[PDB]
Amino acid sequence: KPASMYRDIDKPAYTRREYITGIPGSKIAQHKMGRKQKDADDYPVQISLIVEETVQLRHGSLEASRLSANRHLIKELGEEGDYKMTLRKFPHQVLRENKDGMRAAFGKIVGTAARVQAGEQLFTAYCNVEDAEHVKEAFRRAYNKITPSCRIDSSPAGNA
Amino acid sequence: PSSNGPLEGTRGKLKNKPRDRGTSPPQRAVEEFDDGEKVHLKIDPSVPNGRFHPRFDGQTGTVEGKQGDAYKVDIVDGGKEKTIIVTAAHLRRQE
Amino acid sequence: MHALVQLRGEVNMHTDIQDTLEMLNIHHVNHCTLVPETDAYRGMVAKVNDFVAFGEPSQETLETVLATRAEPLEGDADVDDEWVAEHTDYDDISGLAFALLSEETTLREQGLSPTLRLHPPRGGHDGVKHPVKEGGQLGKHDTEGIDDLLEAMR
Amino acid sequence: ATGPRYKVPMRRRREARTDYHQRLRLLKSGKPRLVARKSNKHVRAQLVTLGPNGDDTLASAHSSDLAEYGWEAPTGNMPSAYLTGLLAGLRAQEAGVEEAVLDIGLNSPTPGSKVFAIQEGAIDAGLDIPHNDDVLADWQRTRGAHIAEYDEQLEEPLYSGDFDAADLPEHFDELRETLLDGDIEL
Amino acid sequence: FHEMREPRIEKVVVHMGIGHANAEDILGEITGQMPVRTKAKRTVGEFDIREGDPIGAKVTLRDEMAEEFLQTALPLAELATSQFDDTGNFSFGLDVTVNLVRPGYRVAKRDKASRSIPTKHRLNPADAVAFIESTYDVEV
RNA sequence: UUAGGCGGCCACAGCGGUGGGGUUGCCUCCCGUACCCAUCCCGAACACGGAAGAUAAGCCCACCAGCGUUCCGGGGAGUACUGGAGUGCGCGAGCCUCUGGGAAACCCGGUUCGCCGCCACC
RNA sequence: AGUGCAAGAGCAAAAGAUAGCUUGACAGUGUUCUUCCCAACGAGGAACGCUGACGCGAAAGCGUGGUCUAGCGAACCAAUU
RNA sequence: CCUGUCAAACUCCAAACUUACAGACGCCGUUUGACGCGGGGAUUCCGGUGCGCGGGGUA
Ligand SMILES: [Cl-]
Ligand SMILES: [Cl-]
Ligand SMILES: [Mg+2]
Ligand SMILES: [Mg+2]
Ligand SMILES: [Mg+2]
Ligand SMILES: [Mg+2]
Ligand SMILES: [Mg+2]
Ligand SMILES: [Mg+2]
Ligand SMILES: [Mg+2]
Ligand SMILES: [Mg+2]
Ligand SMILES: [Mg+2]
Ligand code: NA
Ligand code: NA
Ligand code: NA
Ligand code: NA
Ligand code: NA
Ligand code: NA
Repeated sequence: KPASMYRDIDKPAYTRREYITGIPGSKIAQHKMGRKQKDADDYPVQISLIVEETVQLRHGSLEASRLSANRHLIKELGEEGDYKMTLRKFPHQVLRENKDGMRAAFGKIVGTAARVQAGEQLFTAYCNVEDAEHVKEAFRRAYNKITPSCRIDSSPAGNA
Repeated sequence: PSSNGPLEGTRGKLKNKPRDRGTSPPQRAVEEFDDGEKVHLKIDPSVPNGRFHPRFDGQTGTVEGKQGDAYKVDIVDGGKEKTIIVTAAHLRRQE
Repeated sequence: MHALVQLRGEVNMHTDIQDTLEMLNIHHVNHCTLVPETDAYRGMVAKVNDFVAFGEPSQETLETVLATRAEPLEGDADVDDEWVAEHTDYDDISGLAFALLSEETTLREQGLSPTLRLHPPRGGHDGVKHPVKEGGQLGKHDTEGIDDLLEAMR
Repeated sequence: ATGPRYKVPMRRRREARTDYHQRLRLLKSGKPRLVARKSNKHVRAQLVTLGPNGDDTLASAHSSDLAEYGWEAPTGNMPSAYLTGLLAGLRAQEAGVEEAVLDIGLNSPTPGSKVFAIQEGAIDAGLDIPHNDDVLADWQRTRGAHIAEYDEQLEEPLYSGDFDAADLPEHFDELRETLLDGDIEL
Repeated sequence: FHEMREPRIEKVVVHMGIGHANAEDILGEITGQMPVRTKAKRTVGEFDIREGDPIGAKVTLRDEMAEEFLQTALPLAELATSQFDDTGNFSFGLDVTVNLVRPGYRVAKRDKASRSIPTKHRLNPADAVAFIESTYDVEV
């Protein structure tokens, strides 16, 4: 189903699992990638992917983009390159679908999504000044798999 | 409302902030008011008896005599005059 | 002491906003009233802020308007120096006006209608869809801003 | 103590000095409380009323200010208790106080105990206080008969300081006699 | 200072935690006063479902009654370190427990203005071993 | 208040900690069970009787801020949110301007180790 | 923690626990709120009195069933006091 | 210890705002009698739209 059915944040926050049952599991494989044993401060360059519009990103989307990003780094820096990227958001918002007409229309649980406020950083990578262009290219691919337009903002790094 | 009992929708107003928990000081449960005195009506979450219907929490009536130990306070619900049986424990002098 | 001029009609305005304008003695578009600068009054004009034009007028200006648009509590009688003198606690318009701005008295206490029914602004006004800081004619004005308006509605 | 949500008992409950559930039942009579308290060497009796900022003591008596009338004996026993209550009752009567309810604080309602004694004396001073005669000690034990008969099993004076040998419950009669007189300086 | 600080025996409780008694007879003779039935709480699979019901007995001794029991009880045991409480108490054995504390302990046992005893004024295993050890026997 | 009793507010009073204080005064601990009374067993407690001793507890006095709490400064912040108005912007979601209000977290620095009432009392 | 049962709420020298005693889960008649916000409407419910008779307690006092909000039924007719 | 996120049926916090009563100003009433009381007569109990806040629903 299209994200057009879920990308907006207008329904109430629906997260209380003590009242919701049958919630599908998340497809997000992992939130922390690269060398997770190392610290983010051990890196001179910090680049984040900032969402420009407030929206809801379905878990299949977070995974689809997270994957296509890290996969690029792995390919450019090796399965053990010196970097660490983080998907900081989690899909707490439960999604329904009314699948009778509008009678007893409260939908059934079909998925989950993360609510991101515009300006927030969805992804954050940490690398060495040399790999900065790869991490930028990884993000250029990641934002092509989520609803909003984004900014690839570089934080610690005045090595231009 | 899914039901229409008296304590419906009172979760907030009839509950105490954790710190005000426990038995209340006796001083105000024994206060004496004189006919004509304006008093504020607020149920004390810790005192079971002498209460009035929650809807009236917030009203400011006028004492007009008593009944037993409880006081009879006159109030105006919207445009309707009502007399409320309530003990001092749930009353404070206006001003 | 501020001069209040209603610039937007009643149709669609909140009832509680209309009721205020009424308590301030204004019941028609282009009607003006002189209000003291007190806490109670400030609350009122703040509430009317989007349908009115207010500000402190200069002594002269007030005079021009009192001459031109003031009226007795009843009747046509032109409120001029002579009228002022024979009916008020002052000698002439300037005297009355000074008392109004200094907030020592009101148009009622002197037997005058609380409302100055002005004339449409000659040359037009700056629009009733925007405030003064945006080129509109709504909201608070400069003493010079208010005067230009009052004078055009002379 | 632990966090913002932690509940701290009222000060006088922390100090384990006031039973508030009882204080409430007590204040309900709308009368003045006849506060009867004890000490190892002394016994106190106060007549308290409610006040805007705290209780008001209208009249009181302490076993120590008993000697001021002749009492040459110890001050932490039944005869001492009765008398201290009587004196307070008299001062109370003087102050314009007529009725009262017995507040024995954290003490136990044990029959014949000293608080009840404090209550009897106070009652005898002409003060109206809800009571129960058969919860009071028998006249003699009030006089101090039990102590004399204990000194009887002597072999060693029950009293160190020199105040009689076989003791004198009479001194009690003599002191009560004194208080009951209408010339005494209250 | 020392006097109102030197240890003393408050009570020696002797009990038998059977499970359903006929043993009360021995505790009475071994101590010098009546025992006390011991009910249990919660239901147990060990056919011990009955909430309130005889399961054990105990005797709380104070003063001489307590010493005169120790002048024979203690001997029948080999006191050790680990066997000591943090407050300076200890239990050996038929159970025999000995409660040790300093003078004004009534402060925390009375009704009026009661108060818990300041740790500084609380007893210690060391000070405990000492006190007792200094009375017809050896430590560890 | 050279140590007490009854309270009000009910943590600004809690938690933890340091120093000081009592020969016939006070409170205690303390000493002791013939009695009133008492322990489903224990004068432990409760109750009663009492001063040989003590200031080690408690308590009272002086003080410490590490934790908890109260209030204040500076910063976060006139940010977030928001009552009134708009032929302002935006495909839209939504945003902006004017007017009237206005946080929360957190950081840094102060404050807080109770205040007050009645009574009795070298 | 416990407090019979939803959920939310109340409670610590207790509203919980243990023990003991007791039948106020009493008769009669009301005031007030609720049912039905405002704003009329029955049964039902509750709060709070009084009269009478009682229980417990030293006493103040508490007991108009269960800590609070669900557990309820007209006229006609029958049986019953 | 450090590090990454949330809540219609969470809350150590906490608005704007709504709301009881009272005072003040304003406006109103005392020949236009308000506020209130008693009585006669209704109509009405298919509503719709914009804006703000919503709940459901891909819409
Ligand atoms: Cl009510
Ligand atoms: Cl006492
Ligand atoms: Mg709510
Ligand atoms: Mg006219
Ligand atoms: Mg023209
Ligand atoms: Mg125009
Ligand atoms: Mg010392
Ligand atoms: Mg009840
Ligand atoms: Mg039929
Ligand atoms: Mg029948
Ligand atoms: Mg509302
Ligand atoms: Na169907
Ligand atoms: Na995109
Ligand atoms: Na409370
Ligand atoms: Na038994
Ligand atoms: Na001391
Ligand atoms: Na009814």
